[PDB]
Amino acid sequence: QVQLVQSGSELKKPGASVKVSCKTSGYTFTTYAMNWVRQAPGQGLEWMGWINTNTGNPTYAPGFTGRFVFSFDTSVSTAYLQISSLKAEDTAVYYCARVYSYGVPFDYWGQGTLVTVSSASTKGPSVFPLAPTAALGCLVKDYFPEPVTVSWNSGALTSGVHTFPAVLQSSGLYSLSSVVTVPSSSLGTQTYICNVNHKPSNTKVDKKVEPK
Amino acid sequence: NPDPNANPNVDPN
Amino acid sequence: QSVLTQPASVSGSPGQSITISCTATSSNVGSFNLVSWYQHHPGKAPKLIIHEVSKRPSGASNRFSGSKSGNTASLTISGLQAEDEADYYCCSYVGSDTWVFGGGTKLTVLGQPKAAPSVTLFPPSSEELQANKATLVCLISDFYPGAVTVAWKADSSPVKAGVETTTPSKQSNNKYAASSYLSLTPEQWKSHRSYSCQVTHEGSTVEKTVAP
Repeated sequence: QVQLVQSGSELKKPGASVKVSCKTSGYTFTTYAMNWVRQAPGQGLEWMGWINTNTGNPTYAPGFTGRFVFSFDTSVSTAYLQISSLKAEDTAVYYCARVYSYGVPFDYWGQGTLVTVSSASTKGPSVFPLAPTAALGCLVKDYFPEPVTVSWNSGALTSGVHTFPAVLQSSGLYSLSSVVTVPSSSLGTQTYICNVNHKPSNTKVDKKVEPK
Repeated sequence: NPDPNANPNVDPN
Repeated sequence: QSVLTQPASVSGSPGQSITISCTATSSNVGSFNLVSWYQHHPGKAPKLIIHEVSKRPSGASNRFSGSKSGNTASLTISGLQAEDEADYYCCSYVGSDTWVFGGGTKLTVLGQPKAAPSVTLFPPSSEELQANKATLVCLISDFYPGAVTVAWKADSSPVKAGVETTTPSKQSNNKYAASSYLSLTPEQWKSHRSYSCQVTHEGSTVEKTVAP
């Protein structure tokens, strides 16, 4: 079984470096070229280049010249992608992909490595109530980085819940909302609490949402 | 173009 | 400005067949017989489904076929199914051991009736106002297809400043949802007679208003 397994997600500051790995198994590593492909948010795949695993020579596409390095280590059948002078617009998923032949390129793909570049620093959320079949929710404001998970009444309230994905503001910080639809007659009897969890900041918030 | 059965991952000398 | 031109989007209803074109804009494709296609589901590695214009690898269903007429390569999917909803990319060798991807095509499978959005608008919470901040939260849910635009109004004038809007994302029930935020100072919030959130969907509009 041919397998390309990439390293995990990265979070970097502008001006920093990053090195992504692509470990292979299930074929003779030096028989086939290793290619790299980038997908920025809301964009297509872009071929970045390849490295010749017989000779070691790398070939870079225009636009990936200057600060990108393809390499490999034959003792562990792993290829690498190094990027310097990182900037926000380098935020993308980076894939390795094998080329079997001119007729059969990119037959096997790594699962991708997300590299996020942001100038923002870790910050826990400010949770505010969205007071109220009535709808009520919680506003999870100005946090970084992702992810935030939200539950209601410690998970005892599931039907009619939707946690929206977050917006990335100009400040680099994330915000999201969670809303639940409940019967009007329940207000003033049932207590409603959103449980916000922001692991990256070791923060949890239980915010009671009551009528006003 | 090249032979589709050929392999690009070769030494060019 | 890829050298391979694909339509941005195509749609079809379950059971139909659809065609995605891929026209080469330059002679660097040469004989244009090294053309491959990839299916890309979110969160997953791209999958090779056609190579050498028309050859189908083992693993790709026989519902996927590739063809070429002149400098336009075409992917045809027969008996469209819900799980075909994905991004599709054509790809060509472009000489000197380099490759290029087309811009990609988003294939939507219309296996669901159209539904106008439900909109709930929340004013700034008391707590947030007491923290000298103010956020309008416009939550949009249960709409299909998954495309909306949002506009804000302070009384009657439009407001682009301070607006952050998410891209639509699938709900649990399979319909789409999105959110929009308008950031204001407590002064601005109390400065106007009302604020409104205007959601446009398939050419029609639903507007919610809140008042301090």
